[PDB]
Amino acid sequence: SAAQKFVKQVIREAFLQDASDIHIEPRQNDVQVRLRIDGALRPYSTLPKGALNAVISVVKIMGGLNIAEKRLPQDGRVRYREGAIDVDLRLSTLPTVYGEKAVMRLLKKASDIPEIEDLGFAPGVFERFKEVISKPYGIFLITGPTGSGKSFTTFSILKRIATPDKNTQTIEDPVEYEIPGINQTQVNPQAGLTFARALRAFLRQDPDIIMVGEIRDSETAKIATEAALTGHLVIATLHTNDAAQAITRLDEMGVEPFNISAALIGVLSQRLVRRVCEHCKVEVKPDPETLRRLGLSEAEIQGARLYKGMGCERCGGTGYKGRYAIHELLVVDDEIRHAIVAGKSATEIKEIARRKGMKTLREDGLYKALQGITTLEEVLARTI
Amino acid sequence: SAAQKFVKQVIREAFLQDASDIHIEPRQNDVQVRLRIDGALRPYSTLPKGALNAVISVVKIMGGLNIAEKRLPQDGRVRYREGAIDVDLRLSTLPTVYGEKAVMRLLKKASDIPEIEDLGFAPGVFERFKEVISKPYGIFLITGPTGSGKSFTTFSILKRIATPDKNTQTIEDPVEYEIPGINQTQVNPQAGLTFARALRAFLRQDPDIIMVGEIRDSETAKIATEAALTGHLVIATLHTNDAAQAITRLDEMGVEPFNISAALIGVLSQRLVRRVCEHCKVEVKPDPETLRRLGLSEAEIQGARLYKGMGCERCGGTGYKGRYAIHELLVVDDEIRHAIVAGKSATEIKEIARRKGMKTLREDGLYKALQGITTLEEVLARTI
Amino acid sequence: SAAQKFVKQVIREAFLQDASDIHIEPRQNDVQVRLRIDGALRPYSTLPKGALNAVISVVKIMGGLNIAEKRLPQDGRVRYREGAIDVDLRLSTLPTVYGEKAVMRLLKKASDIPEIEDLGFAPGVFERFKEVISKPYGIFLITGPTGSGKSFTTFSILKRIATPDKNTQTIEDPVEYEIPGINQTQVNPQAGLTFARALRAFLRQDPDIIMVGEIRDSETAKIATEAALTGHLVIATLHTNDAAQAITRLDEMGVEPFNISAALIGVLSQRLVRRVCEHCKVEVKPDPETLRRLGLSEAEIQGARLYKGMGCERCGGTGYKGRYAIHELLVVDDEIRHAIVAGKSATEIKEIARRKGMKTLREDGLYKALQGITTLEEVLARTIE
Amino acid sequence: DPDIIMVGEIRDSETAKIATEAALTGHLVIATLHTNDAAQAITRLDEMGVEPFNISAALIGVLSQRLVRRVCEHCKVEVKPDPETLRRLGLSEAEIQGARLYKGMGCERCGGTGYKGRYAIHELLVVDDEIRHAIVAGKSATEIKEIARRKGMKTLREDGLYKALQGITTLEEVLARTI
Repeated sequence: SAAQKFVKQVIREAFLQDASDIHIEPRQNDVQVRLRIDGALRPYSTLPKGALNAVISVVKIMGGLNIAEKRLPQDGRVRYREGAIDVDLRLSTLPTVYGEKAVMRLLKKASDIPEIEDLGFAPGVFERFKEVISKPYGIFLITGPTGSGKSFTTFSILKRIATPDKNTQTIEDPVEYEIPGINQTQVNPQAGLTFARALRAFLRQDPDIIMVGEIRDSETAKIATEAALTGHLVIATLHTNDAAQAITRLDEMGVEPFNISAALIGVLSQRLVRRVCEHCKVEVKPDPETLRRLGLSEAEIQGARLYKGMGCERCGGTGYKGRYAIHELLVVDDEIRHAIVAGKSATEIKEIARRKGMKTLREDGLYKALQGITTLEEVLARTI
Repeated sequence: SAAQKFVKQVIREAFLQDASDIHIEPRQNDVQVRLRIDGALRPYSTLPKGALNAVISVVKIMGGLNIAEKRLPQDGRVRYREGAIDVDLRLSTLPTVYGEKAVMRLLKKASDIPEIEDLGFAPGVFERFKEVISKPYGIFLITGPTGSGKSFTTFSILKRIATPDKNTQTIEDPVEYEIPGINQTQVNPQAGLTFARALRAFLRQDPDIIMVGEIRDSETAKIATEAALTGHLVIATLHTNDAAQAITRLDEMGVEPFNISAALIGVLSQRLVRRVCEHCKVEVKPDPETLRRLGLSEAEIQGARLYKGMGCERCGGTGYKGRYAIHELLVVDDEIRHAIVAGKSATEIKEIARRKGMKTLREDGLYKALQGITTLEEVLARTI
Repeated sequence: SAAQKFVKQVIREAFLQDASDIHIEPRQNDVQVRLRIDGALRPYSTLPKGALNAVISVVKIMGGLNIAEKRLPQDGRVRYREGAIDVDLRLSTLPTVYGEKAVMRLLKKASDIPEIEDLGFAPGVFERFKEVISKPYGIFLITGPTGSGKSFTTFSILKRIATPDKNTQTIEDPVEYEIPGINQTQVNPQAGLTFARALRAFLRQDPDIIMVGEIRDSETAKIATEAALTGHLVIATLHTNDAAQAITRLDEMGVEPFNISAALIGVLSQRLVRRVCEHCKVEVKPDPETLRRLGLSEAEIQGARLYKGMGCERCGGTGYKGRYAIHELLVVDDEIRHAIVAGKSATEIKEIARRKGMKTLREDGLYKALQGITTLEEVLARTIE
Repeated sequence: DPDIIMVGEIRDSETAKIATEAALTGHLVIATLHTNDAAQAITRLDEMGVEPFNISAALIGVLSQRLVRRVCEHCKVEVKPDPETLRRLGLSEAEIQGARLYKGMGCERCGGTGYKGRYAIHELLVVDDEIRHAIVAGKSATEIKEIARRKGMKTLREDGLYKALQGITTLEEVLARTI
């Protein structure tokens, strides 16, 4: 039963190695253990096959799960105590043929969230970001997958808006960060505690500020928007292919455009692209046609270079140390506010914003590759 | 558990400041106790995080909830009418990164009862209000905020029809919205006297007029409606914010649609949207697609301009000049009674009245926005 | 021993003949013994009811089932080895008037899983296929009728990404495709662990890759793809007679159409037609009744050729041997994603998809039959007509 | 691991529910359905309380041969079918209008019944995607049968009535078979 302690080491190290998640998972003889370093699970160690049930006992005990329910999966709130952690970690266990799988999404701290600028918001792009989060109320749409960086933006906004004078309350599946000035709540749509339910719970906590981990049901958008419309500042996320689509998407989702318009101040498209570690960065030259389409033109193409995440100790072995986000910012002026209610397509909205000086995910991903931040490997893999 | 010391310094100040809520915040080392006042927080007292947990149990105690269960969210409400303390507390807890937030929402002092014309309903609504009360039987259902809408306005209906010569009674817990000429009941769910039980007497006593302060039981919803079936004037408060919603909800309560449909004669709503300066107004597009999606009369879809303040020494500071009363009257005819059974949507059931000139919150609101008094955004903020 | 020889040798042959499952099907003297060859049971042997008791008991003894109870249903799991075989088995029984029935499922190991390059794509579409499944997140939807070979395709991609280094996680019933080091969840619906409960846990179990070996539970489809909708890499097994239809099927399974337009990277509708056994692959046909029903291209009619499963023993007496998957690949580009975000039907998606290169399921089969793998007759059976 | 699944008698809700689950994973659930009409057999799972997700994934088609008293062909009495009877039934036009009933008057080939023993009325319902929607929606036996029936497809009602309308059976009997 060695993992009664080993797991705690996994959990501890997941924080120390800058992982977002803790995983202890079995093999035929031993158990594969990984930390989600810079967004990807890495081979931390292994532990004895039988020890996997000890692992389970650790993760179940710390979060109050029925220690005996190794027959079906359960989840909870880990009052986790080891090293750097004094965190309600986001616990789950699941029975597997070689012993039950043990997981804790890390409940990271405010210090683990890159700023609303740091993520890579180009001057004009950032100005628009600020226009939105500086309002006393309204909605900010952010969009992409887990690993889109939307979490970083969303909770970096909290770092920039969740103050002592604002009742910040978040809605997250599960809570990813531990931030001051805020009451950050754990959400589970599979249990019926969807973001729509959590949004009602949120409003009953009488907030000034809201963060929403995912807009999925029409209601998650609509009630996050209601919060804005009850005088709150609302920051919320979707999974679309652009900023423009976040508006189009809320219309596609049946989120009444008049509520989108009532609150919407602006929209951020977002994607993480892995960031090349300076201890492994390798210069390579990109293709002119790809580059034309990505927004370079001839002179930049002649001098264009990409930087590859070749691999080093300082990148967790991923080739990249951390990730940066690709950013596209739309401000809802009246041409756009019209576009919201008119049900305009993502192309229509994006092109208006580009006319106004907005850079797209495609142009930004590229620029970051050219800059020495990433490569048109990761960019392309993680962009539109 | 004191804990309560900090909370109590706050129930003192929060009630004294006419706060919207008392916030026991599950923070990193501590617990903030904050005051949401005039729409936003200011901090007042601080507990240790150990005391957070103590308070989570305290508010669960006040509602008779499972106080031992410090990890899972629960709710209810309590009659906090102890002199200086004269606001009900909405009980809610919600689990975060450091334990549940403990909430004592201030269920704002009744602010008693308006004489319904006082609402400032557009003429096509008010005169029809008068028309609805000219047929004093069945259900006259009203929505809106505690202290500025719920029983505030359903009792306004009573004030206009429930004369001393009518057997009129209400159900409240505690009684706050008071009308001379009328009986007002305190519900004692603790005794087993839930609002359903209170209603069982209202039905059994054969009144001319029945009032439900909060339709808060399957049996409450059912009984109020059963009484209405026979023609009792069952005026009732439905703790939601829109007449259109109120028209179909009792079916969700398990109430037979026979009695619901047979019962209704009209449903009202009211809102506080924020006004603008007018003098220092900012032209904002009354976008017709917004307005069309809303289902507004063309008089408002096309016949319009919105105005926003600049935030603005004549507003403020959100760009709006204080609270603006917006109203609705969904007059119920035979076709509406068919719609109740059908379960027509809030937009549709609302749209029907709007197209008759009966300005709904959505029209009376948006109308007022479209007239340049407020913005469609603030009205949509509330006419969601 | 007589009991060991039947079980060990039928199992050894079950795998050699490409069965998916071994069946001992009770009869009043004699029990039909069949192998689920190419997706359907075939005459391996027969067995006496005396052997139902001895052999069904062996299945039960192996499985961990109750060897006496002719009045209750059963299920379990073992590891099996003899001759050329070292592959796990799923064991189950059900009381029968003839003596209790038994099945031993061939729980193919990871070493039995094909590559992404074995999915039959022509150069253009293959390069795109590769580009699609090589992505770090999103769903690659693998679809088709029961008897489609979906677990190979499903696991060929899992395998691509199934390194113990990464948190690869898949739901099995019971576990078969090991590679240890990747999570191999074993459902237990009696406890509450259905495939949906399992995936519910997969989301809560935050692996890098979410896989469903068999979506028997429609909620499993919802959740597996939900994992993609949320940003995980997803590979999963779902019914479809048209890849465009598969996209619509995701919408029908509760997978949000809106997030699908971002999360779906590719769709593949498959089906098995029986391979003409390589040991008796006689050049015959294409047949005019078959051609008429199918709509075969002249390129395929007058150049490409069919074969007849004349008879080769390891075919179970039919002449057909080996599952032949057909691969209708739909690359999910902007037209498809728009059709998806718009919530479009199989027809609407298919038509834009067709214009964008979606050779259909029926057509891919026609081509492949004539490439000398199967018979168009089999192509008829699994599609039209 | 069925290719083909059978129920000797689907006698209850757990059985209907599970039989339908049994079909869901792609197996041919052939079954004794406690019914007298093929289209009725299709709708029935909803009626049984079968969880509808199983119903949607399960149904492919229905077989009938329900017997009618066979008209005594050799003393068959001309009876006009009512073409409205036939239309209302939903038959394929020719089998409405050119159609003619008979009834036996009693005979050396039927005795005091008017019918020459019995006739098995034919039917094949086929559940395509539109029928799938109809089943889940709770559509009637007449509607499901009427649809499958087109293109001259025989049903307990169309074949039945069709043969009734030749003088093999009486529309009456057929209608009793397909009410």
